[PDB]
Amino acid sequence: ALTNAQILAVIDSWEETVGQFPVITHHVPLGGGLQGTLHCYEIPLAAPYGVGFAKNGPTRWQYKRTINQVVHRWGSHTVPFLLEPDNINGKTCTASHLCHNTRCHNPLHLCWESADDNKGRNWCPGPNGGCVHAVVCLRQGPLYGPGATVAGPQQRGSHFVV
Amino acid sequence: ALTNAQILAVIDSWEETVGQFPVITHHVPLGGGLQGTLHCYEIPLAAPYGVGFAKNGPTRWQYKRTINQVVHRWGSHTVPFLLEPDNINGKTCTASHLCHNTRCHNPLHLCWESADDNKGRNWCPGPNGGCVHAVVCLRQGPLYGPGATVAGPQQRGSHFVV
DNA sequence: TGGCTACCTTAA
DNA sequence: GAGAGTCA
DNA sequence: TGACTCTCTTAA
DNA sequence: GGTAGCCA
Ligand SMILES: [Mg+2]
Ligand SMILES: [Mg+2]
Ligand SMILES: [Zn+2]
Ligand SMILES: [Zn+2]
Ligand SMILES: [Zn+2]
Ligand SMILES: [Zn+2]
Repeated sequence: ALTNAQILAVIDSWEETVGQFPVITHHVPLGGGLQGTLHCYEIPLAAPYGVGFAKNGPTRWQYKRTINQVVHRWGSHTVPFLLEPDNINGKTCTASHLCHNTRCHNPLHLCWESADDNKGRNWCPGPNGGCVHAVVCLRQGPLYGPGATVAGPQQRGSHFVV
Repeated sequence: ALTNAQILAVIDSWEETVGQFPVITHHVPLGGGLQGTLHCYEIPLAAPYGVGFAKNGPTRWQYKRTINQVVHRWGSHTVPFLLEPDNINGKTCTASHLCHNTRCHNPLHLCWESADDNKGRNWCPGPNGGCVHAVVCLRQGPLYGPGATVAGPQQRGSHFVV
C-alpha cells in the first residue's frame, strides 16, 4: 500500500513532533558501579500529547496520519521500525525501551526485538556490568540484583540428590 | 489450623511419594562454557501421577491430604515451603524451578521467591557464567544469550541525542 | 484418595 | 508490548 | 486530527 | 506460577 517514500515521510514527521517533547535527564546505573546519563523525550502525561498522538491506554499511545484519504495508525513506538520486518524466526517483533521509560519516545532509546529479548534486558547487568546483548543495553536492568528469595532448595529426608 | 507437627507430616509424606517419581538425568549449561548434570524427579505425563497428586492443568498439579476429616489441597510444588511466609516486601512468593523443568518436583531444584525473581533466572548466565542470585542458580537460564534483535536504535534526522 | 473440570494473575 | 472503534 | 473508549498476547 | 468444585 504505502510507498517506501511515503513511509519515510511518516517517520520524519514522527521524529519532528517527538523531537519537541520535553527532555528529561536521567542518571542510570550502567553496571560495574558506574553511573551514566540519559535523555528521554517523554510524551506529556495528559492531552494534548502531540501532533497525531493519542492515548489508547494508561501507558499506551498511537500515532495517526492520513494519506491520500486513508487514515493510518501505528503504535507510538513502532514507527522508527516501519521498514524493518515484523517477525524474526517466527517471533513477532515489538519496540523495546532501552531506557525502560514508557513515556520516552527517543528512537535512540529503542529497538526492534522479540518479546522475550525485550524482557530479558530487565535483568541485564548493564553495558558496564557485563552485558552481552547483540544490541548493547544503554543501562543495567531495573531488576538486576541478588533478589529476595525466601527459601532455598532443601529436603528433610534424603530421598534426593542434585 | 494445622499444627506445625501436622505440617511437617505433610511435607514428609510429599517428599516420600515424590521420591519415587522416575529420575531423569539432564545435562545443563552452568555457564563459562561449562556443562553440568542434574536429576529431575518428573511427575508422570498422565494419571496416575502419584499418591494425592492430580492435574488441574496441562503443566499444573495439586497435592491433597485429608486431616481430621478435612481435606487440604496445595500446589504440587508449594509444599516444601509451607512453614515459610507467603510474601516478601509485600510481594507474593511462589515456587521457582531452578532446573526450569515443570514436571520435576525435586525440592533440591526449587525455591520460594517472588514472581519477578523467578522470571529473572530465565536470563541468568548461570552459576559458572557469573550468576549473582542470593540463592545461586543450578543452571544458566534457557534464554540467556545475545538475542535476535532485528533493528537497533537509530534516527533519520538529527532531532535527538542519547 | 482418583481424575477430571473450569478460571485466575502477569507486565511489556 | 500490541490491535481496532467511534463519536466530533 | 482530537480524545476518549474497548479487548488481546505471553508463559510463568 | 496458583485456588477451588464435583462425583465416584
Ligand atoms: Mg524493555
Ligand atoms: Mg521459572
Ligand atoms: Zn530514554
Ligand atoms: Zn544487555
Ligand atoms: Zn529439576
Ligand atoms: Zn542465577
